[PDB]
Amino acid sequence: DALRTLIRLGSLHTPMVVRTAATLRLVDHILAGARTVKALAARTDTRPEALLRLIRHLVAIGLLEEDAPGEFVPTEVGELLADDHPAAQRAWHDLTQAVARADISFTRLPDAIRTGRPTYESIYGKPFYEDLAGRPDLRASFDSLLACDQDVAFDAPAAAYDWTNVRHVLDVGGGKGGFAAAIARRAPHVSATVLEMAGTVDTARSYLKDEGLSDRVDVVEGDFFEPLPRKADAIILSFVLLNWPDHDAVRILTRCAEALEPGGRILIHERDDLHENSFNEQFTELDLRMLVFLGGALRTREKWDGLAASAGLVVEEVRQLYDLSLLVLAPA
Amino acid sequence: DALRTLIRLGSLHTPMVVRTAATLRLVDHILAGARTVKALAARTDTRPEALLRLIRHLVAIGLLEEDAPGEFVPTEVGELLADDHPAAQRAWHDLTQAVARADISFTRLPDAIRTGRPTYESIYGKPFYEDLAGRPDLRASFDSLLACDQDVAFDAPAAAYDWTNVRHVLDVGGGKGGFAAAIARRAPHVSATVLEMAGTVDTARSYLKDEGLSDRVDVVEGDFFEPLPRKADAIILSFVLLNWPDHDAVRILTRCAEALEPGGRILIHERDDLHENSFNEQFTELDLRMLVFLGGALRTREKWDGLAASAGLVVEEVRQLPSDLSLLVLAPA
Ligand SMILES: Nc1ncnc2c1ncn2[C@@H]1O[C@H](CSCC[C@H](N)c2nnn[nH]2)[C@@H](O)[C@H]1O
Ligand SMILES: Nc1ncnc2c1ncn2[C@@H]1O[C@H](CSCC[C@H](N)c2nnn[nH]2)[C@@H](O)[C@H]1O
Repeated sequence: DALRTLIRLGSLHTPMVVRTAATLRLVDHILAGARTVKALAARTDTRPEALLRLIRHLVAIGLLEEDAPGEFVPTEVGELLADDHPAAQRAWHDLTQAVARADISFTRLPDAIRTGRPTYESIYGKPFYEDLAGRPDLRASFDSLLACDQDVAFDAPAAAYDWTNVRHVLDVGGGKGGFAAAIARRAPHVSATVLEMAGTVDTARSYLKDEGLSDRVDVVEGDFFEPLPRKADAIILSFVLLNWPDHDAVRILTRCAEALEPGGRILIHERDDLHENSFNEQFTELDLRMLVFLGGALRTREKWDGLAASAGLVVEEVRQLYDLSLLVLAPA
Repeated sequence: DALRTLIRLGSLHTPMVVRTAATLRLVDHILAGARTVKALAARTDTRPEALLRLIRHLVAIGLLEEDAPGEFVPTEVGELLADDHPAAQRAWHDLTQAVARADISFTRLPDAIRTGRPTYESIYGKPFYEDLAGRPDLRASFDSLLACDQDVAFDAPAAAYDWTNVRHVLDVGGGKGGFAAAIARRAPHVSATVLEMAGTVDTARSYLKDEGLSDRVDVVEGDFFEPLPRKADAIILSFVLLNWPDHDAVRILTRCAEALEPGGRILIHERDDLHENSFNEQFTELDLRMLVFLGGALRTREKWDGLAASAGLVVEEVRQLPSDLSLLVLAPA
């Protein structure tokens, strides 16, 4: 009934159990033979009696079940925490990796609601990307989480755009380069450049080199708030602007506008929504993460028009493809 | 499908959104006339744009709904966050009160799984009850949270025991006295004493006075690891032993055994799920809280027999209580 539902929604221990079990690679250990609690505790380096208590709640919430007496086995839902599942939900729930670590910022959500400012720095001592610049493991973990998709997640946006009159593509904060590579495979005449931060540029280079695309896709280390390294016919902003508050996003959009060739276009790859369609879990998860990690925000369809106009741009067309959008921006 | 379920179970922002809305008294402000985001931000002292983003997730999870354009209204489930609902779920999710504050100990759950030791102290600087002894606001909201049930939650365990041969009852760690009061109204010949800590003894005394029971129920400040202040025919341990690891629970149980009158009994009011029945959300919520708050634990039916034996006791009988709780009656072995 109504009481049961509210207790479940407000329960902080349940997602922490899911995250703890992910961090211990508990499902992997079961799958690699660790039948009993005794052997599971050995592999995860935990107290048997406490691990049982954890496992009890994992059975209660339907991630593990008991097969034979004392033998715990993942359910269909628990199997998604195997480290080799395509959705990478174990690493995304791993408290040592960048995202689940950043989610501890939600423990201070009232502060963000009162001020509109992110809470990450009050916990970890630096803002999100400064923290990542001083912690190579966090830098690398963040890039690998977002790029867990890379081989196929940019196939759809690359197909949604006519590359016939594109000669060079600049991917501004393009991660490990998977979007650039998707376009390259889709359009052999096109060349590309990825602009990224320290650390990320190295794994982007080796990923692109390992696709056999280093003849087609360059990587430049730099700062997207400074003049861009080069001009281009299509400039990519894929899950970049939501990281930034309005004024920084306009500056980023302004830098991209300065770097368009005649006829060029700015492409935004992001989750958006008509306002009255945005009261959904997918939108809020990303939007509220952006608030507490960085002070960024998801933007409704209506708000893209205004941000575009501040940058001297217009939204020319939107295409729906999670469920993502490709926004095509032209000079106003 | 399976992926959607796991993302929902792992989501940390959803309970923090619930807790934030509880702490801002948001549903209360809506119900007292705040019909816009603008008026709600005024009453909650928050940034309008950020409050809307919070509200968005509250609509997506079914606590709020949009009635008219811009007018957000609690659902049937959201109405349980009204401050005067009998289940007290707003204060139980209020991040300024003791329990939701303590729940932040779950952020370090792997440490407790690795060591078996609570994480509360590493976050707030002192163990649970030392923290509460130095924070009168936290002492008072913890007592008020557990006693939010007071008027009716002890009617069942008091009716599960025959008070015929009982003259005095000692309620060891008995909160604000709600249990002692239930017995008093159940059995007019009975006298009682509540043993509690500083702070709690004062609200226990005024609660009992305000029931008209100060003729029947005394309150004594002290420490139930020391010799108890008095002997009794029935000694109550209601939601006390789960706060403690085995060795500390044996000491408390031993202190009670030393204080029993001839023929006396120890009454344990708690859960007692058979191990095979304990893989359920009620058992695990309380058990995992005790782990990270205090290093205590819920005890299965099987484990009650072991702990009783360590204290020189036997579980004499068990009565399931209607509402799933139990009264366990312990006699000398
Ligand atoms: N000042 C700056 N100059 C250049 N790049 C930056 C930057 N600040 C952040 N970045 C990069 O912006 C990216 C945002 S994550 C999106 C990565 C990639 N575009 C993608 N698309 N879809 N999934 N992943 C991160 O990598 C950051 O390093
Ligand atoms: N050394 C000590 N000496 C005396 N009381 C203590 C104590 N340590 C903790 N307590 C008290 O033990 C209580 C546990 S909460 C249960 C309160 C009451 N028995 C009840 N039953 N059902 N709901 N509430 C708290 O109050 C504490 O102060």
